Amino acid sequence: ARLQFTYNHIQRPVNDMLGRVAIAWCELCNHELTLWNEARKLNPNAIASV
Amino acid sequence: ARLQFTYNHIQRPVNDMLGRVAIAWCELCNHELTLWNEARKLNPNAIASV
Ligand SMILES: *[C@@H]1O[C@H](CO)[C@@H](O[C@@H]2O[C@H](CO)[C@@H](O)[C@H](O)[C@H]2NC(C)=O)[C@H](O)[C@H]1NC(C)=O
Ligand SMILES: *[C@@H]1O[C@H](CO)[C@@H](O[C@@H]2O[C@H](CO)[C@@H](O)[C@H](O)[C@H]2NC(C)=O)[C@H](O)[C@H]1NC(C)=O
Repeated sequence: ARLQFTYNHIQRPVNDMLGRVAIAWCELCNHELTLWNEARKLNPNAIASV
Repeated sequence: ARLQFTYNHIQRPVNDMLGRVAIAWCELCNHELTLWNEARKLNPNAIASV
């Protein structure tokens, strides 16, 4: 709990590694939400039921 | 083949593990089938061709 962010040489690789993961999830969400929000415009009964 | 489902303490963790995998696949299929079925309603020639 004390030793976590105190080592720049350990944390620098991690910020880049996890930062890329966070960005990947954002790109998937924007892609999926766009398709889902267009489908609900056409058939809200099916999308709501699912 | 004789031992498989005989040890409850081994099988209980497995049912809880694989049950989640099966549920995850069901959720993906319902999501994908719904989008695919709406696209098919709009352009059957493209969806059938692929
Ligand atoms: C990352 O988190 C650490 C805490 O783990 C932050 O470091 C503290 O910063 C304050 C303000 O200068 C100091 O008073 C503390 O002594 C620091 N704590 C330790 C354990 O070093 C740090 O500011 C954060 N980094 C960024 C860029 O936000
Ligand atoms: C899970 O599979 C096992 C078989 O591996 C089932 O256990 C058998 O149950 C019948 C009915 O009580 C017994 O006659 C057998 O002797 C049992 N076999 C063994 C090797 O123990 C079990 O019934 C299945 N689980 C469920 C929910 O029914």
